Amino acid sequence: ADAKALDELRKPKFSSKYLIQHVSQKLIPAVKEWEKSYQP
Amino acid sequence: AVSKKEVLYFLSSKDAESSTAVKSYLKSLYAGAQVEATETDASELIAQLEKKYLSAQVVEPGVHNIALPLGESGSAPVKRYAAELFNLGAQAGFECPFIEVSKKFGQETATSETVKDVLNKTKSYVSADYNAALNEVLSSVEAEINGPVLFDGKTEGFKKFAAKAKAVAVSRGLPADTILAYCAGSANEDAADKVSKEFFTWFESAYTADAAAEVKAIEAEAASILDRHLAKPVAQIRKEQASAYASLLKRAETAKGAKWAEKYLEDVKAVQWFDASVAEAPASGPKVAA
Amino acid sequence: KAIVDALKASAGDLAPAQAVEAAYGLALSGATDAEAFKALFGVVAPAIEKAPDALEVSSLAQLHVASTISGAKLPAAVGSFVAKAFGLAADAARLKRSSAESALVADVAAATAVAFGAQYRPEVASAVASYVKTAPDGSVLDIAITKGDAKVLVQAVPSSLLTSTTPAKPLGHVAAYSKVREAQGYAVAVVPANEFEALPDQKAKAQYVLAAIKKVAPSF
Amino acid sequence: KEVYCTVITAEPLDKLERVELTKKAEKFVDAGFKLVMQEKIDKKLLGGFVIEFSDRRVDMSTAKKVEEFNNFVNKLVLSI
Repeated sequence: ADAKALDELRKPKFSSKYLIQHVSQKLIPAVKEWEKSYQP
Repeated sequence: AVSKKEVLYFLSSKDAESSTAVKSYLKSLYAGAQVEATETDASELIAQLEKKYLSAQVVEPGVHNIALPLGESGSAPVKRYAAELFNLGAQAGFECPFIEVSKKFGQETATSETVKDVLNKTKSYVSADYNAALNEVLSSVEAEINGPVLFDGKTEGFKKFAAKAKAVAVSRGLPADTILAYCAGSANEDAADKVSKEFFTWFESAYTADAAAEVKAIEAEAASILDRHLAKPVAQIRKEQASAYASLLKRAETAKGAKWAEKYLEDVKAVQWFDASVAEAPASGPKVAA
Repeated sequence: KAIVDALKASAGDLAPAQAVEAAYGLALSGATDAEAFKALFGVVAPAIEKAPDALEVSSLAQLHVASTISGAKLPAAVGSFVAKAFGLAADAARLKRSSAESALVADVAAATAVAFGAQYRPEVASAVASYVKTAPDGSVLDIAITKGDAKVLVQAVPSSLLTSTTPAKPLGHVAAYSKVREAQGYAVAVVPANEFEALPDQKAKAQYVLAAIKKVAPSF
Repeated sequence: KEVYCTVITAEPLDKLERVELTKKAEKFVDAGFKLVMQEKIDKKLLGGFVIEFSDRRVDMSTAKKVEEFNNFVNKLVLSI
């Protein structure tokens, strides 16, 4: 409860980092399969 | 958990919520777990795209831990701020900014054969009053050639352009002869360090003046945001900022099960812990376990 | 050996991060006094068991270099964990590659493909993709060749791992990486880029790499 | 029983770079027709080949791949 930590309190809070991660978890498997199925 | 390509980007990184992901992974390898094989796959397009989206998970918390030097006097808080962004980009895997934008020029214009095409495929990365100032020099040199200047160097018409393209660069304020003699090297290291110590006084005057120009825009944005806000009545401000706090909690509370939104509401509950911990002992601050 | 005389006696005056850098720089310089390495690892290895996460992974990789070159063994839970952490810190230095080390590895992998016989452009590009076998610790080796049971590894060291003076010999950190890869079953032929990119043509660059492999492992 | 065609590449071809090229181009004609060739150089292409059959064109260049890659990535992140 109270008196949390230091390494829990050192993180910047409302940074993105998990929109970038959520895009990177939905862009990378969806573009790894695009390059293995590609003919012009 | 991590997919091991995150945890390799977070090894030399220094921020908090990544190093507690590394310390939790380094404790798991110590407890008899085997390390995943690093995939030697996903050829050049997917490999350089994962670097784009893994370095931005190192840059994005790192930018938020760098205090801006707003309203400060001196050049040392700007040389602190810029050096914190140098050391942040190095933790995210970037090289020197001189090395990284020169890589961006040769990547955009590997197949530019004319100097008017290299001035229009590297248009986004050059200052526009410098890119235009190289178009009066390209149009002046085009008069004595009356043929398109090629991106050769051995062509005499390129040396007629580079006789006057260098004439702008010194007039812009940047010593082009100390830049060009740095990246060419020298024979003896004694006179290679006379050009190294004159490149790095340009470069330190280069990275400061655009870290300072990035600060003076935030100083002028915050002063125009505040002076737009001091003109309001206090009741308008209290309900304008209560709707924006409500609509942005609501955007993170509709998205349920998503990783970013459940981490968003753990930050709201940790902001409220900071206000509740200061409210218990306000001359000491928040309570840390120590 | 006045320096290693102080290190076997005063290794309680060191933090565990300072004793790793003490043992590593001895093993890089060829120190055989294993009673010093018993002293230096007696600071580190008790600290790793109570906190495995207290040392940074770049210093755990410096310990696996120090415990394999000098050969002084570690505790059974530590010495395998420090062996796993060499696979991490060599992979993280591969992901964050300098793009002159990327352009040199792909230049050496081209010059080691034409050395092994590849007369055409579509023959090298399927060969350099076959050299990227994975290490026994999970790492990635860029140029790994196998003939039966004999393995050679080719190492390229650009300028960042070269000494900044005029003879320009590589630093001790690359013999660190080679002597760990040799203890996994490889023969490391170092290719320094002050010498490799001094060559004028690609076939001369193949005459540099093939001379480098046969002076290390003559079976290839 | 021929097909007149033109291959535009970024570099002049090898003896094996040609032999692998026809075998992939042989399934773009609907027969066992011998596409004869024509050879051209265009360094504006970033390697690969583009084959123009004088009624249709197949662009298997990389400089069309790395722009059709970006058009798919920039379309996909505008959803995510």
